[PDB]
Amino acid sequence: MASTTRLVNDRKQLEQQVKDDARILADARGLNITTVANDSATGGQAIRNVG
Amino acid sequence: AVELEQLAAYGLTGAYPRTNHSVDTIVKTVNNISATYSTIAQMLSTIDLD
Repeated sequence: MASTTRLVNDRKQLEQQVKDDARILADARGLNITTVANDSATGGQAIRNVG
Repeated sequence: AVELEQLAAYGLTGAYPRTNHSVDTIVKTVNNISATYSTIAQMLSTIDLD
């Protein structure tokens, strides 16, 4: 029970902080949206009324 | 009409009817029968009925 028993939590906090400041400064470069089309047809068997 | 020996053989072996066709084919055939009756009925009503 000393300062050596606080290393794992220290690493957790350090990891979270590094993940945050690695993204605050990263540049924002937006991409161009493409591949948009109507390709969601639905199949099945017809009714074919008899008479 | 069946004879006794055939029925006895069928019962002893515990046979049951079995098929591999799907449902839709049979209902399609029944629809075809109904259609061929309705066609004749329409022809008779539009030509001969008097």
